[PDB]
Amino acid sequence: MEMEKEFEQIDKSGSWAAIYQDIRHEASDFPSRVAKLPKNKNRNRYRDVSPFDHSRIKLHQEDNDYINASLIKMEEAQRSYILTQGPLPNTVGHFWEMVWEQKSRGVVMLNRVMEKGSLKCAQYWPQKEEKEMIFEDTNLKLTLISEDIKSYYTVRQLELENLTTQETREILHFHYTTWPDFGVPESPASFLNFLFKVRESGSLSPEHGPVVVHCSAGIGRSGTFCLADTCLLLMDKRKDPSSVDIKKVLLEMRKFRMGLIQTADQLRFSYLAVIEGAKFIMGD
Repeated sequence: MEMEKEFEQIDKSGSWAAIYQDIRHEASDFPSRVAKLPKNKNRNRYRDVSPFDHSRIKLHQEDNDYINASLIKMEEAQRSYILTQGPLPNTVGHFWEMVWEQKSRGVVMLNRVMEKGSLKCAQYWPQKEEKEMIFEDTNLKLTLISEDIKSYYTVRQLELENLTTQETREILHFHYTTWPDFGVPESPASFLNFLFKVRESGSLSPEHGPVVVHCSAGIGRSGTFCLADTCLLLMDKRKDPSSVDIKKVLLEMRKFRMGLIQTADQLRFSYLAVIEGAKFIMGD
């Protein structure tokens, strides 16, 4: 069923909450034993959001290899993503260790540091060129190289140095700055423009490690970003684009990280974004 007609049907019958609960009921359940060990309690921002054991990213250190981060591997689309929580004051070093070890080229951030009067993640990158950051626990240095502030997003060039070997890599930071504190955007236009800026950067190409994408918990806004990107790529790749079923793609992604798409409003917005984005993919 063409998702645009599926969309109108759900919209007129006002059944988004019912569709979304069906997804919650059918979603995979896998163990998250490492995330729940007592030693890792202060490495999780939210008690109820954990990576599955089978897909968790492991830090390359014998000490404690745990970070709240998951590898989402989309086989048909040939896209991979790492979805993670916003870093905590005590996990900023782990975050940049993961970027280094997984060979990522881009980081996508979908939240502001403060929302609704509370901190939603640590200030984990430098705000001035001349004030670099050193992470002593993981032996990394991070420098702001350039910053381009736009109306709906900011792009930064960062340099990450492994102080142990003195290799350096350029990391691109894509920061969507205008998602509202409550609810979802009224139009998907600025979110789609942002998605295509990330694509155009080369950060998603298979020559690099997986892009790292985060919000506060790493499941809601972050889920919307990867769901829209994967659905649009499949519509480009297949004989028959109308065969792409957004609910089936979402359940496949939920095999790799729990709770992706947190509300029925986020589900509806994901449909809207894919429908409007198709009117570029399909040669409109």
